[PDB]
Amino acid sequence: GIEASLLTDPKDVSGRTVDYIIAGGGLVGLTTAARLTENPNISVLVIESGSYESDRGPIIEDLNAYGDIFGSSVDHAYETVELATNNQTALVRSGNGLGGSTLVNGGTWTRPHKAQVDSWETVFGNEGWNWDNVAAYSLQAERARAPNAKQIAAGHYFNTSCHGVNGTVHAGPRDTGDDYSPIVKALMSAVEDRGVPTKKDFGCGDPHGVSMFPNTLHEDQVRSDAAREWLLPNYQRPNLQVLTGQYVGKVLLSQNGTTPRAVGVEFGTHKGNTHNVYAKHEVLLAAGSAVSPTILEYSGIGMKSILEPLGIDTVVDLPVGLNLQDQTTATVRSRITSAGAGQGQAAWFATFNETFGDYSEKAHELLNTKLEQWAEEAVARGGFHNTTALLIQYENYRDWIVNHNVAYSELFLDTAGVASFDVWDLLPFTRGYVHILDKDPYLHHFAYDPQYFLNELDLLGQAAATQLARNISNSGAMQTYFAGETIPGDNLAYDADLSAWTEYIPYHFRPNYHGVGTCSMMPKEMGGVVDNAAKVYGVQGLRVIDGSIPPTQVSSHVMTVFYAMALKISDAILEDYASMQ
Ligand SMILES: Cc1cc2nc3c(=O)[nH]c(=O)nc-3n(C[C@H](O)[C@H](O)[C@H](O)COP(=O)(O)OP(=O)(O)OC[C@H]3O[C@@H](n4cnc5c(N)ncnc54)[C@H](O)[C@@H]3O)c2cc1C
Ligand SMILES: *[C@@H]1O[C@H](CO)[C@@H](O[C@@H]2O[C@H](CO)[C@@H](O[C@@H]3O[C@H](CO[C@H]4O[C@H](CO)[C@@H](O)[C@H](O)[C@@H]4O)[C@@H](O)[C@H](O)[C@@H]3O)[C@H](O)[C@H]2NC(C)=O)[C@H](O)[C@H]1NC(C)=O
Ligand SMILES: *[C@@H]1O[C@H](CO)[C@@H](O)[C@H](O)[C@H]1NC(C)=O
Ligand SMILES: *[C@@H]1O[C@H](CO)[C@@H](O)[C@H](O)[C@H]1NC(C)=O
Ligand SMILES: *[C@@H]1O[C@H](CO)[C@@H](O)[C@H](O)[C@H]1NC(C)=O
Repeated sequence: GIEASLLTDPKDVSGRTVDYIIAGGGLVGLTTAARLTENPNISVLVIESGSYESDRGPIIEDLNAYGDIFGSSVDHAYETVELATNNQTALVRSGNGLGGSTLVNGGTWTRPHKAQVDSWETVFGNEGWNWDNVAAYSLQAERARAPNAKQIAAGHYFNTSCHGVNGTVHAGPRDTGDDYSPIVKALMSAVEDRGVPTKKDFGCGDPHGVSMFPNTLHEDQVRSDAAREWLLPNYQRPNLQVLTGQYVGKVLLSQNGTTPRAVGVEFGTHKGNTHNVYAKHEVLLAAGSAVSPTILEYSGIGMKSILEPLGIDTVVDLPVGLNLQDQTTATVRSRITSAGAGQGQAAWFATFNETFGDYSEKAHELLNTKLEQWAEEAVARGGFHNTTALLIQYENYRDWIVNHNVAYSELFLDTAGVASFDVWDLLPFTRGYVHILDKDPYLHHFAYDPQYFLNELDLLGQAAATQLARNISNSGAMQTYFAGETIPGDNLAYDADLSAWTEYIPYHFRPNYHGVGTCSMMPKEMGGVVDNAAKVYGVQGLRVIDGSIPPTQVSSHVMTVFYAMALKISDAILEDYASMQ
């Protein structure tokens, strides 16, 4: 089976040459490996820290066991710095194994607002990265199933024109085999009372209001992790090799002629027991947004003000590890009546005004007047290096909000015996960083600082969104089932105002684990690390292709984006292969 095919001994590859080395066998890594190896003459080696997990059992395969895997060997559990918002360390869940974070995630399959992806071309100068182009790739990756009568009656709506049916990633309604909870329709009715839409297909381009959604699972409900979807069908390809249990530590650079060329990687599990393997064509970094930037830094590709004090020679000076964009999540949970019983998830994608309610005018005043101050402050905190280019990102967000009314927050509802919202401000203005703190890759000593709540509007937005989830949990049809709040519950007066919520929130949140931007795809002069083909600036035969690369957040779950971008980048790669045969 697949297990017997996987390599575990470094000696099997040490000193050898393949066409492409992919660091990280996660979402993008395996999708790309599969696409590239469709040409039998193209050799690919995937190097993954973890191992195969897809047949472990429900802790991986059942999405309703979400979270049980946290803390295990399948969770990197990356620790943040001591955060300035609350003087505590936070844990960033991140999948360790073939499939990466697809092994541990919530399976939610939704797309951004069209204006967000369009702006990657029109504001960030990434030619051809507009909604229509990327959506073509997303449709191609997708193998969606329409809902049945029961799933529709629960609240599903599926636009046949917005889903591919013949692709690779299996997606369809979550259905545990219970009856569906009326709470999902109750939430729809409550927001409909306030003029908010419902049942909009969150895969069509306008994610707004309260809807259900597909999940990344097979019809039989097995998790469609990236390994199950892209590796398991294809592992018998002799041109596709996968080494497990090893970390890529750095990219090997040959400094001929005017520019450095990536010629391979070093890999291992501890200093002093490493090996090299070489790439004839390219090295491709896909170790995740927390990790691929550090791999560049260990290699001498990063900021001189970071690398030099650590004793690393800066071979290419780039703002690697800046522009880190993760969201904050908080919880509102209530007990329900017995009549609320049943399965179901849904989410409110809430606009800026829906989020802020009566604070709207004031929040808009901040958005209109403080952008330059905020960018200056974020730059002074080391979240970004160029104030002008950050101000552009911020004017972009304010264009999204004011001229396109994009979803600003997400109130994610779970049912199955409670009414529980996990709530996050989708569009943080804060910018953080990740940087190495030692030169030994295998020590894994790094400062990952998302700078949660260090921008005032992010704290105000989060507070308003979480307050709104309490509000909506006991409004309209929701009052049919509401049987008392259990979180915050006694920890925060039920009549708390917005200031009281801003005081509570820094002590009651978690990372959302949606971190992007650490090797941003945008022009070099805007602070970018890669071009519109994901090539690292000033290095030949080196790409960063994973969640490090999106220059902005999106009002979406990211899988749809990341499978699309993997395939799009894979075409660019294959075009270069065909050009230099
Ligand atoms: C808890 C959680 C819940 C989520 N929920 C959802 C959801 O409901 N919907 C949705 O769309 N998205 C969700 N996501 C996001 C999505 O899962 C990730 O954004 C996506 O998997 C990232 O793709 P990637 O290829 O960038 O990195 P990953 O998929 O993280 O892959 C990176 C891979 O590299 C490996 N690795 C790390 N360091 C090294 C190294 N030095 N050498 C070799 N290999 C290395 C890792 O072990 C991992 O396998 C969630 C994420 C998390 C953590
Ligand atoms: C996380 O922990 C931090 C400490 O590790 C907290 O920071 C400290 O917070 C206290 C208040 O709780 C501040 O103390 C005040 O200091 C000012 C004057 O500050 C100025 O003078 C000193 C003297 O050299 C200088 O260090 C400062 O930078 C200022 O220039 C007094 O006027 C106050 O009455 C009070 O004493 C600390 O200054 C501050 N920083 C430290 C100790 O380095 C921080 O608030 C904690 N964060 C959270 C969310 O809890
Ligand atoms: C279905 O998708 C098509 C094509 O994008 C779009 O034209 C139409 O408005 C959608 N209808 C609904 C109700 O989503
Ligand atoms: C949002 O609220 C402001 C008032 O605070 C109003 O000027 C604006 O038109 C509203 N925007 C939308 C998209 O409804
Ligand atoms: C800073 O950003 C602006 C906007 O992108 C750009 O015009 C300028 O070239 C950048 N500064 C540097 C030093 O490149």
